[PDB]
This record gives sequence, C-alpha cells and structure tokens, in this order.
Amino acid sequence: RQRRPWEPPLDKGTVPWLGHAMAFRKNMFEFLKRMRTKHGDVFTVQLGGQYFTFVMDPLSFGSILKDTQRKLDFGQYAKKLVLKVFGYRSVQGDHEMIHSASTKHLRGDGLKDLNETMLDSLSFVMLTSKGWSLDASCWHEDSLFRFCYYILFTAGYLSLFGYTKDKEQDLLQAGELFMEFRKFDLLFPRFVYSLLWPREWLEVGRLQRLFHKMLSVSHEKEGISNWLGNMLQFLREQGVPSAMQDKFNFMMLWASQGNTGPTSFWALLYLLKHPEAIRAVREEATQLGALQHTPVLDSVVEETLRLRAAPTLLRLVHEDYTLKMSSGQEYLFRHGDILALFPYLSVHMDPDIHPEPTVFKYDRFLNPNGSRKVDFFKTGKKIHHYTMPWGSGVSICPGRFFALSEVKLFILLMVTHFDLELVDPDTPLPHVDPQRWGFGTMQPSHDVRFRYRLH
Ligand code: HEM
Ligand SMILES: Clc1ccc([C@@H](Cn2ccnc2)OCc2ccsc2Cl)c(Cl)c1
Ligand SMILES: [K+]
Repeated sequence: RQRRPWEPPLDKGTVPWLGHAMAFRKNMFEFLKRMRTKHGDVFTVQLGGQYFTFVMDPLSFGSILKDTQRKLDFGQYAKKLVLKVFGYRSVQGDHEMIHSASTKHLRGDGLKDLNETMLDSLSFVMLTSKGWSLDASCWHEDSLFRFCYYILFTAGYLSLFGYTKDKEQDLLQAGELFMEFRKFDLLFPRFVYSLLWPREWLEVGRLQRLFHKMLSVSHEKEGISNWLGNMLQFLREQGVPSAMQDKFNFMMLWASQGNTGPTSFWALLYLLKHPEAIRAVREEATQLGALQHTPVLDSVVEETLRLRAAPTLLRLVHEDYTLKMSSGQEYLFRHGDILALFPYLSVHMDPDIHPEPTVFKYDRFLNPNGSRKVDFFKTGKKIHHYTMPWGSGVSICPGRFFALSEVKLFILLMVTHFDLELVDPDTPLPHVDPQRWGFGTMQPSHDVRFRYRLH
C-alpha cells in the first residue's frame, strides 16, 4: 500500500514487516496516545490483515456516527470476529433480528416483565450463596471482582436462558458454568489476537464444546426469555442447524454476561472508596418500578462507565468515504479499510470535557438541583457525545437498558442489605488490565478482598 496525498498519514512502524501489532495489542490505550501526538487526530495502521484508520477528534464523531448515507457498516467486521471466536456464521437478516428482539423484549414492557425475574433471581442467589455460620455477626471475606461477576452472571444467565424445576440445582450449575465462563472470558482478547500458547488453544476448544452442549437447543428448561426464544425462532425458521444454534447461544451468553458483572464490580468498588458517594445512593435507595427514580445511582453508573467502559467503535467502509474535519481538512478512506474510534481517549478522558477525568466523582452527571446534567463542552462547543459506553448509530448496544437494570438492582441490594468494607482500604485501586483495552468494560489488574455481613 502506497499512500495518496488525500489519505491520512500511513505509519508502517520502525521495523516494517512487523507493524504495530505488538505495541497495539500490548497497550492499545498507550499506543493510540503516542500516535495521536505523532500524526495528529487521523492516522492509519495495519493490524491483522486489515488497514485501520483512527479518528481521535471528538468533534468529527458527528457525521461518522450519523452515517447519513450508506457507507459505514459495523456488522461486516463483527461477523468476522464472532466467527473466529464462536464459530457462528452470520445468516442473512440476523443483524436485524437481534435488534428487533431486543427493542421488543429488552425495552419498555418486555424489560419490566424481565426485570421482575432478574430481581427475583438476584435476591435468591445473594441469599442462598451468601455464606453463613452459627454466629450471626460473622464477617465473611471474599474477592470483590469474582463476587460481583458470579452474582450478575448467575442471575443474568438464569433470567435469560431459563430456569428449571429445582431452583437450587439451577444455581449450582450456574456457578459451575460461571467458573468455566470466567476461563473463557480471560483468554478472549488473546484469542481474538491469536496470542495463545498451543495449550491455550486447546482450552479454548474445550470451553467452546462445553458451552455448546450446556446451552444446546436439544438439552427441559422452562420460561426462557422472550429475547432468546424470539431469536431462535428466526434461526430455525431460516434453516439454521441446531449445531449452529448452539454456537449462537454461546455467543449471546458471552455478549449478555461479558460486561454487566465487571461493571458492577467497579461501581461498588468506587462507592466503597468514596464515603461521600455511597451515602447518597444508600439514602436515595431507602426512599417495584422505582428504577426510573434513582438519579443519584444513574449518575454513579454513568461515571463508572465513563471511567471503565473503553470499547472501540469499528466500521468497515464499503464505499470510498470522505471525512471532513472541523479543522478544514478533508480525508479519503478506502473501501475495505476499517474506520475506528476510541471514545475512551477522545471523549472520556479529555480534561476539557471532564475536569479531573481520572477521578471518580459520583455527582459528575448531576445538576446542582439533582436533575440530570447533559450539558458538556470542549472549549465552548457542545459535545453531544460526552459519554460513549454503548456506542451510537444502528449498532448501539441493544441490551444497554437491561444491563443498566442489572447493575442498578445489584448495587441497591448490596448497599441496602449488607455491611461492606474493604480488607485494605489503604491500597490503591487496581488499574485496568491493558490486555483488554477496547473490548468493552475493563477488568482489574488484580482482585481486591472485601468483607461483608448482614445488618
Ligand atoms: C456494561 C455492559 C455492556 C456494555 C459496556 C456494552 C457495550 C457495547 C458496545 C460498545 C457495543 C458496540 C456499539 C457500536 O459498535 O456502536 C455493543 C454492542 C452489542 N451489545 Fe452490548 N454492552 C453491554 C451489555 C450488553 C448486554 C447485557 C447485551 C445482551 C443482553 C448486549 C448485547 C449486545 C449486542 C448483541 C451487540 C451487537 C451490536 C449490534 O447489534 O450490531 N450488550 N455493546
Ligand atoms: Cl455478538 C457481539 C456483540 C458485540 C460485541 C462487542 C462487545 N460486546 C459484547 C457484548 N456487548 C458488547 O464488541 C466490541 C468489540 C471490541 C473489539 S472488537 C469488537 Cl466487535 C461483541 Cl465482541 C460480540
Ligand atoms: K452480529
């Protein structure tokens, strides 16, 4: 590839025939930081087979996301990724099925019917696996990350993929599945990057075949979410075999449980590390369908996602795309190239939009009167895209409302019915594990111990 004057700069790396794959996969966040300062806001690099063009100017996010014409497509790239990782082969129309099923059953009425079960399942799991002793004041030490993740995963799994007659048995396997899910989740970025030791490729194979069987469409379950059954109806109706339906189910299990848990971890952890904040939500909590009446919690969860939701927004260009920068410069993107945004660096951590951006400020999105603050600026200019945990366009997360009910209910239940303390409130928060930069909600570099007991 030879660059044309009208294209953005093309950086081939100091050592050519190697590129930036090594520095990119190691710490994507730091790699893009260096590139922004070196080439400015728009630059192109080769990763894997593809050529990627990054746009770091938040002001230009406007036209790109409102793809007025038909030029950018998220699904053409995503289907390649899920094929490698889950072996699911996209069929004509499944992209629209998912969104229809989601708008219909993960929003409005579908969502409240579902939220009622999620609450039921989250209460049952907390109580049953709580841990007990003959002494009623006994503290119980656990690991906060594994704790939150196991809770959201079990309740999420049972609310979506169905429960059975024996509700204790459900929990037991749900926990057994969790352990194996966590093993798959941990290898996932390196799987996407093919940076696995030969033994690890086998583990990913075993985990695949394992979930395929547990979630198999032949396997007695009652009351599965309308979201899932609606989607399998489409698949069976288009002649999708059952084996491929099993691969579909595993992909949706990972999609629906992959971030909700880790996001709960950071929120509760930020709340424990800021007495100011945990009291505001506890008090809001004390005083059914009240999830829409928690402005304080709402802002605690936006701020958490601002600090720990670091996805990449990828679009394949299938017709030559022309981007005009606020500056006054035009840039041409070739069809076949991957358009990429990293709103974490461009938006979340921009000090002009969010002063002291690396600081958890539970009230960051609250107006002095407690109303919702939706007015943010970069040097006088209004930024409609001030937080971007879900993305935008026709590919914005169709489960973001469920995820939010999921996380909000967990927090409320925890801060209400439990005494919480960090084993070591003096040590610094774990930093993001850099190997997952760009894949959704970040995960801690190391777990933190915490103790809990009832009131
Ligand atoms: C904190 C939790 C979550 C976060 C941070 C998150 C974030 C995201 C992001 C950034 C995207 C890509 C947006 C884009 O490319 O424009 C996405 C897409 C998607 N999300 Fe989520 N998500 C979460 C939870 C969930 C849940 C619970 C589900 C299902 C129940 C789900 C299902 C999906 C699906 C199927 C897509 C595919 C995009 C498409 O429809 O083309 N996500 N999510
Ligand atoms: Cl089926 C599916 C739907 C969305 C995704 C999101 C992550 N996610 C998962 C669940 N909710 C959000 O992918 C973002 C992303 C990061 C690097 S490449 C790439 Cl795509 C995936 Cl991985 C599979
Ligand atoms: K898809």
